[PDB]
Amino acid sequence: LLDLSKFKIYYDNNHGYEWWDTAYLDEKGELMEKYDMNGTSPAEEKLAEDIDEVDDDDDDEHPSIRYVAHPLPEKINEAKVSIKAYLTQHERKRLRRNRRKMAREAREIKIKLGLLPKPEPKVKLSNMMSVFENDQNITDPTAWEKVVKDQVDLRKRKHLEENERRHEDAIKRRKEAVNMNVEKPTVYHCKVFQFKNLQNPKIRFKLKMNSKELSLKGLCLRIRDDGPGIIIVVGNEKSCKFYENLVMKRIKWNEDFELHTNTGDIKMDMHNNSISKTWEGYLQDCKFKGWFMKVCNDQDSLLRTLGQFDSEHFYSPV
Amino acid sequence: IKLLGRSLQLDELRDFFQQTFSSLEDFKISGTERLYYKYVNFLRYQDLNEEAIKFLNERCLKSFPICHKFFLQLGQIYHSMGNIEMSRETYLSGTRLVPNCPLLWVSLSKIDEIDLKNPVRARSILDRGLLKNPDDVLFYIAKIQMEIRLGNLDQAELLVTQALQKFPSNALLWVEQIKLFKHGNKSSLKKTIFQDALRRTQNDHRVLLEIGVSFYAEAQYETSLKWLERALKKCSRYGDTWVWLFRTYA
Amino acid sequence: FFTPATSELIFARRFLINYSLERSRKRLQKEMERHQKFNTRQELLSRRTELQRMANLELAGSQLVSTKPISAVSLSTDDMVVATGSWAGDLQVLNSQTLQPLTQKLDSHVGKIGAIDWHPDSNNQMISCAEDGLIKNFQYSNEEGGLRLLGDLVGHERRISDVKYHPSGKFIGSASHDMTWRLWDASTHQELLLQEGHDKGVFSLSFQCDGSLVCSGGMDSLSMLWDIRSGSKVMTLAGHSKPIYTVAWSPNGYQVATGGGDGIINVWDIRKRDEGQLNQILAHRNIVTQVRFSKEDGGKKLVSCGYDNLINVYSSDTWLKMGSLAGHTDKIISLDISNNSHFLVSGGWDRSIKLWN
Amino acid sequence: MLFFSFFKTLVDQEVVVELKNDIEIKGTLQSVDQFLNLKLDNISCTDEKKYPHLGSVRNIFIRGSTVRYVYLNKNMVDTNLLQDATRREV
Amino acid sequence: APNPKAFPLADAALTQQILDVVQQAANLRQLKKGANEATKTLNRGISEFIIMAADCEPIEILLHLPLLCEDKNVPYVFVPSRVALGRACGVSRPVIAASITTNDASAIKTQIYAVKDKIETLLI
Amino acid sequence: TPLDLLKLNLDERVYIKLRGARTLVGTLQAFDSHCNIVLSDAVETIYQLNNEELSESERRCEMVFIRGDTVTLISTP
Amino acid sequence: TLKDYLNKRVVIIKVDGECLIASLNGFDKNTNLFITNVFNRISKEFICKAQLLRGSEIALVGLI
Repeated sequence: LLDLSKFKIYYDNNHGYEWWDTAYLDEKGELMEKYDMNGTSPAEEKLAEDIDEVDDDDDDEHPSIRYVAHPLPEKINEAKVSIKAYLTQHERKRLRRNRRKMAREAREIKIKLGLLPKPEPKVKLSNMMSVFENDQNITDPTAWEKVVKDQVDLRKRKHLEENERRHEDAIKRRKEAVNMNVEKPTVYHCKVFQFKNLQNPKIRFKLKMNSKELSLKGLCLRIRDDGPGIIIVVGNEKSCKFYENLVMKRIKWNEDFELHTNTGDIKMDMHNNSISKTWEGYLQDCKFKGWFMKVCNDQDSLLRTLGQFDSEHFYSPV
Repeated sequence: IKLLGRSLQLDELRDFFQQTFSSLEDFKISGTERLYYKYVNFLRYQDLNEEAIKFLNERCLKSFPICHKFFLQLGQIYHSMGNIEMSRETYLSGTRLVPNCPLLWVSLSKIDEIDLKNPVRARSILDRGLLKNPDDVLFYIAKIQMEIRLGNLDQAELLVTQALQKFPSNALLWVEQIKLFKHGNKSSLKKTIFQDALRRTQNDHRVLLEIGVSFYAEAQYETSLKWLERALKKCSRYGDTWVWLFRTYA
Repeated sequence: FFTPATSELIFARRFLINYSLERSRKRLQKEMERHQKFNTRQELLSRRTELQRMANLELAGSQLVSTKPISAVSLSTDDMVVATGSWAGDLQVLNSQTLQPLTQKLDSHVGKIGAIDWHPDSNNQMISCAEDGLIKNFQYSNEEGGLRLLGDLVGHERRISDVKYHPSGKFIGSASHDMTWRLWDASTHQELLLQEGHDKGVFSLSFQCDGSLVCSGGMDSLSMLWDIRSGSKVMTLAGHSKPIYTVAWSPNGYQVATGGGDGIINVWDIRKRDEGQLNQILAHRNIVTQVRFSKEDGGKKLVSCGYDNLINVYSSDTWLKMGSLAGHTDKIISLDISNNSHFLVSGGWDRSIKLWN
Repeated sequence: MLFFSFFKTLVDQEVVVELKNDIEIKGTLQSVDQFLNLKLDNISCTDEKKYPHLGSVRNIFIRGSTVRYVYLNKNMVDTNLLQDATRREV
Repeated sequence: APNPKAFPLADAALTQQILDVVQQAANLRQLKKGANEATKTLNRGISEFIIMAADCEPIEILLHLPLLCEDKNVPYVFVPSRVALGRACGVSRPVIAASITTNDASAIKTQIYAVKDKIETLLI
Repeated sequence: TPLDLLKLNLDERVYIKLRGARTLVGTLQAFDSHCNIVLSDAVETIYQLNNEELSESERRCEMVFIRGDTVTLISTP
Repeated sequence: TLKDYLNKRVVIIKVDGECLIASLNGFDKNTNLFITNVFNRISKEFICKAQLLRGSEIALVGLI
């Protein structure tokens, strides 16, 4: 039976009357006939509602031939991106000068109509020898040195501490911030690629992790593991670009690699394998809920999978 | 071979070549080997008799080398003895076999434009060549040259600009641009352009030479001489510069 | 909603309906006949052959034209000469197969040429638009010289994108960066329509070859199929995301095909009342500039050029990249196909016209 | 056949497997069969006390009945496809 | 409302992007502001892409630049706001024309290229 | 029929009880003829009586496969 | 499958508790292991020269 099946398949191969490598052409007649019947007019859906009717010199009544329409022009909801107004160098300087000045003034007041802190003398190892406000400066030489060096360290340490604090707070913000930002995406750039092979782990890993990083809605489908396959990547433009770069410049799909298994570590020489960008467009809506890498046993299956997002077309048989 | 040529001893040269040939049979998978020698042999043959080459080309080039230079040589030979269509065919074949060689494409273009008077075909060919390999600036340069050769100068300029955008450093493009400028459409934005070229090409040997030539054309001769000297300093091994210098001196 | 009227339109509208209807009926009959006499094998084979031919087209002749780039390339009805508008405001014409000029006409338009169309009555009185902001009919003579203009037609305010001739020959539709698309009276050179149906300009038109339906492709991505007779629409904007820079029908009224800025050519309007796309096609990496078909005269074959430096061809049943056409060096802004044969003439930013054979 | 298929689809996967008798082992899944057995390559440590008394055992064969879970992450497993499959079946 | 002849006008996001690019170029000295400077750039060939102001009144004083670009095959937009453009450039005074110039070794080459591509897309 | 009935609460939160006093809460993403379950966004709660006093042990796992031998009850919380 | 495990020493752990080092010489579809040269893992106690281990008992098997 198996042999028979094989034979049949072979027969089909040589000359297919319709085959799904390239989606079938042939137009069915029965359907057309049915459509015609439905129409009942010898014309089409568009014209059918003039329905064999004639008034005066051919005219109609159900849809009027007198009036000119001026229908409602649907205004698209444009996303108000409040503009990054920039500053001149001079402007920036002025801003810096004034805020800082104000701060200084405050400090002065909050230390002269205030005495809320005190201002000490900023020693260093070059001052050291010349400061006398703090005592012991020759009296206790090494004590003095310790004090001054210590002070310096504190200053430096304080600076470093401040930096650390900043780092911490930024980190704290960022996690929260990402979570907060569930902004409504207006338009999605997409790029769909296809590759002859990817029996390498590394490439697959790259595809995964990068996608995860970049909120990259999409997938990577393929046939029979070793066989050819497609990537569809979608998101913000920059991310897409990055992905493309990774695909084309960073990765070498013509590299020789190793497969690690229980039986033995298999060398895979693939000079034949290559990669091409098919599409690089803008999709009206991104129906890809995440990045759903897959494999399929067959082409039909792959097609079906693709059409789970109501979009087969991304694939290109060659 | 060179020595022989200098001396001029035809039969002797032939004998030498024959001797070399016998030895040659051991040299399988040798670097810059027969491919070089065979070209030289062809040239020698051409220096006297044309047809006799062709058989060798048919035989030897086909087997081991499969190299563009041979095709070019063949084309040249054909040109020398008329047979234009045949030459064109040969060129086409070469292109089909080796897409990645601008020279062949250029030759084809020339044949299209100069020999028969249909530039459009030549242009098309050039375009095709360019498409086949956008790695090389050479194709672009060739195209520019072709454009220059015919009346159309704006187009040429545009092409040059495009080339620059794609590969800014390539001295030949700069040279072409300079040449275009020298035509005297602007006769201005000239010095600035030259400066720009110099900057981009890090005072490229050839750019300097081109500048000198332009100045020569304009007939400001001391300046031209200076430019030529500069070019020489940058790299004396290059030729046309010397010629230009000589001309200036004259 | 907001419905006044005019008398000229009324006079014409009835005629349009009659003409459209009869022709439509004929087309339907033809279609019926086709299904009745076709077979799985031979037709399929023929199609395959055609596809192969399309694929193995290569760039025959690239003839330069103009200072600025070549907005429009339009092959005559006769299919003998091609007309090539450049951005300068000049519309040279070339004997297609050799591709050598007849004349130049800079003093025609001052602005950027839009589209050129040829008149479908073989009597060659081509129309052309511009950003200039006026269309011009040109009685073309092979012998006399080149072109003589017949009439100018000031209707739009802003710059025009595209004119077409309604397959009758009695009307010329023109769409512009103004909000409207406007159908003209071929004889008297006076307007009738003005569909204020888009929030931004109508960037492209396309009549259906039966003569019933005109798709106005807008800069909004609102492709509106207007029954001209009715002033009533059977639309989907749900095709495109960026602007619809072109639209064109499979001559078999069966299909509309809108080419986009998004690049995705959307081919829709079908017997299917649900109006779903048999497919969307991924046309060009950058944007799509022109979309064409060619079943007048031969078989139906989608062909499009883009701002990607590639023309390409699609099977009108499958919708697939049947073959890329490397040939241009730079952007390709327009294109036409030889009615009878395999012989594309396309132009653009390379500032040349180019043939494919 | 759904579940088997799913298992197969997870070929070459570092996954933790908790058994009935307090044995938690990590490993790279290789072979999958009708009764849902797991052969794991490169056995690594998960916990200190629960992980059994092994060391040089780099390849194992887990009996399908004795597994409690097969501890996947949220980036290592199918879901609504499985649901669809279930729906299709009776 | 913006001028019809100022074409192609950008869109909002696109405009923003372009201004960002301009700013970057300004910091890196890879930009030139001003109609005349834009013209100069065009003449040279150094112009990667030209940015004009739609809200230039009287618009005419730009509307050679587009022509020049067309004849040199440099992409170009108008943005809407000349004030904004000026600010981007780094000039309090309101500016109409700027040119992001060419330089292979820019950090911002890639970014610039993106913007150029976008501009080209607009043109038709 | 019972299997069919469980097709309603797919892709929503569920409450699953196993043998050995192991409460599993997540969202139902899979089942079949033998009732093998795959939970996403899950969290395990292990009741374990030791030293004559009650003590729960929480194992947090963002996904988990469950074999049908262990399963007792499926419901919603 | 236990076809790679035949003619090789293997570490086999049961459901109840014990762990056995021995040479696997036969398997079937029900996981009944035919074993030779039997030994215990922890105790190092020689049970016998040959035995059969029922598939219900096998919790884990390991190649070594």
